[PDB]
Amino acid sequence: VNTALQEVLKTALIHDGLARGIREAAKALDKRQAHLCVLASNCDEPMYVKLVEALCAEHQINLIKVDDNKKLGEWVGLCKIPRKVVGCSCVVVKDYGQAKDVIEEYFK
Amino acid sequence: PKKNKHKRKKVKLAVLKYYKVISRLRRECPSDECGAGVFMASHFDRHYCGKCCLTYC
Amino acid sequence: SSVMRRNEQLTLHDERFEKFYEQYSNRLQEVLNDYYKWDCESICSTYSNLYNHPQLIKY
RNA sequence: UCUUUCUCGAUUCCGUGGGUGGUGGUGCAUGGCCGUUGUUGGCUGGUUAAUUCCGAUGAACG
Ligand SMILES: [Zn+2]
Repeated sequence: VNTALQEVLKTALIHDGLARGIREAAKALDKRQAHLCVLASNCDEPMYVKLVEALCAEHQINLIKVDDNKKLGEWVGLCKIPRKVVGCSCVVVKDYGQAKDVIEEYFK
Repeated sequence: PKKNKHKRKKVKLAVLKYYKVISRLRRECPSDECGAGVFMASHFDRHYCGKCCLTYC
Repeated sequence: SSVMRRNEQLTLHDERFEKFYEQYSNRLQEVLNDYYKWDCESICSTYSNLYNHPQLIKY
């Protein structure tokens, strides 16, 4: 399911639609412009890892859970060439640009 | 008397205070450019919007 | 564009240039209303030279 | 700048160099360009005593 999400996050980087960071993710969520959300499973502080799906359910937004954050961060383009490797724990794709159909039928 | 440059207070998880569990713990800016996420600073006597700079008491 | 190209080795990103070449009030009235004896050489005379002498061996 | 948080988000900021240095100052060679060592022609506006004031508005010969 990760390989069918990598291309849609890549075209999100192409079309600049995705919002990296928790605050930009929430800003995409409450403006009702959001399309889907991606949450890292490695979250030490627990009060925000439960808030993201609460906001997603309040705004009827689908969610994908990924095990890693630094791998998610280098997929969403938080690295430069890679010397510096920093990652994000949550990112909301606001709008897209084949496997996006696979993801949206996996939601159903 | 050397002038030290100001350093921003790096507060841990500044986002994790305006919500519960759902609702908005702080109210919303009623402006045209500001709203649906532009949260309202609530100081001990007064209220601040960080983009359009409205003064609410 | 050109005719001699990559041919090998891992193009990373997709080089977006389409946005560069083709690119080329109550608060008003509110702020309108808001508009209207010693030194280093003398102290050397203080030091004495007759206290801590080592015991002398005579000839 | 000192309090209290709101927002912009990668446009980043902290340390150490006897390593250079650059919005630096300074001379030489160096390419262009001035000045330097005759002759005959040719009015919307306000304003003042006033063709007053401001304000718009070319040529040949040796
Ligand atoms: Zn506002």
